[PDB]
Amino acid sequence: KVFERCELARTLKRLGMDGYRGISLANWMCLAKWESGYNTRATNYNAGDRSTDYGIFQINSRYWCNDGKTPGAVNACHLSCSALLQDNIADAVACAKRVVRDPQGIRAWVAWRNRCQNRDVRQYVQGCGV
Repeated sequence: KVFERCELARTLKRLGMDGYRGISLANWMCLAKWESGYNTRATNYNAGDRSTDYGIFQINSRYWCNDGKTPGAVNACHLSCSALLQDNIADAVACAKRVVRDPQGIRAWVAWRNRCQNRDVRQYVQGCGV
């Protein structure tokens, strides 16, 4: 499913993402926007290293979920990468919380550095009641 902006913001808030390890809801929103356009079903294959990015946060198979076909990979979220393509994003949010428990936090995603870091991200949550 492709979330509407404010619908997603409220969905993430209910799931405990607001301020999780220091990360505001607007930063999570900016991440989802630029990674996937708020799209849970998106996959993107990285020909360079044979990994794939999954779902609304485009979480990578090399480190975070198992898809069986990424060489040398581990599965730190202990999930099939299939779980990251559901309309319900509970598992994707649990896995995003796992990513940012590591030292880099939200810097783990390069698109966040490019598109969100050091920017005014208030617009992503404007009017959403969050």
